[PDB]
Amino acid sequence: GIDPFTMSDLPCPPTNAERLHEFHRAIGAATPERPTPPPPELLRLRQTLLDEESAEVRAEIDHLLARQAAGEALSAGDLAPLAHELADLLYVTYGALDQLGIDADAVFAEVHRANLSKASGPRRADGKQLKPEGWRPADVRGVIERLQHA
Amino acid sequence: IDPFTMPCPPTNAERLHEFHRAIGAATPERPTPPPPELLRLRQTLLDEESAEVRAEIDHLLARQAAGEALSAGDLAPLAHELADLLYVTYGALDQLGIDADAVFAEVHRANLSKASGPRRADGKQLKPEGWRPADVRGVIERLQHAPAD
Ligand SMILES: [Mn+2]
Ligand SMILES: [Mn+2]
Ligand SMILES: [Mn+2]
Repeated sequence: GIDPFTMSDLPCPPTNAERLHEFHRAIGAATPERPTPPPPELLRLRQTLLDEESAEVRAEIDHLLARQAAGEALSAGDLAPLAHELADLLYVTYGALDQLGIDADAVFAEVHRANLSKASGPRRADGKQLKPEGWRPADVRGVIERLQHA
Repeated sequence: IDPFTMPCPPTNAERLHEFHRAIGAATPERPTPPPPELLRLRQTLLDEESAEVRAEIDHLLARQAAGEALSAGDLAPLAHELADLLYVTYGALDQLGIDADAVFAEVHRANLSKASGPRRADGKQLKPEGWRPADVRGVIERLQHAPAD
């Protein structure tokens, strides 16, 4: 029940995943709330966008590396194109999850849990990260199942 | 400053900063030119996860080509790999000291603005009058001179 005294501006920004949902509504493509098997044309589209942005990211990394090989000292400002493309890559990665009706935050949270837990393990003498006692793998199947009934 | 003096939920970019603390990795608060070894490592990780995503998409398409209806659970391996790709993509921005949420906000702004334009007869999105591209160089500069953490 909201009222004349209510604050409408939320005190926390939408997530990047929430931004994609808003973007898809804007382009007239309002996407599902729950995991939804896609037609093949949607899967081809998503793969095309990933390949495009991944190719742009690789070109910016290559360009920075070529300049370092030539003896150049990079500046913070030199990173803008790489930063821009890494963000474009997040955009189309989130974009794919959103078009699948899969909440990207819920899946990321489960991956993160497993990765963070693995980070609490010891290192092998050569530096390789080992798993700690009690380690449990990411259960993304369980996450997709929950999302279908939440 | 008193006992009355007394906090938003963590974002995925913030999860990477936490992870990098936990593995003891390079993760400056502000944008920082990386050594070449770091750039080669981030590229390898992107290549690995994007290869894994491509394999899951190819598997789904092959099953659809055979006449199969996919289930929601069939999407679990693809979703897992897309999230792994987010992890190493945010990972790269974090190791660069660049606030991924700040850069993304700016890209979102330009993309959402473009979305408001008309479409060509063939469906191609056009820009509206007054559209402004993403100014990431402006974001980076702001991050260099923002107040301290
Ligand atoms: Mn791009
Ligand atoms: Mn993976
Ligand atoms: Mn920051």
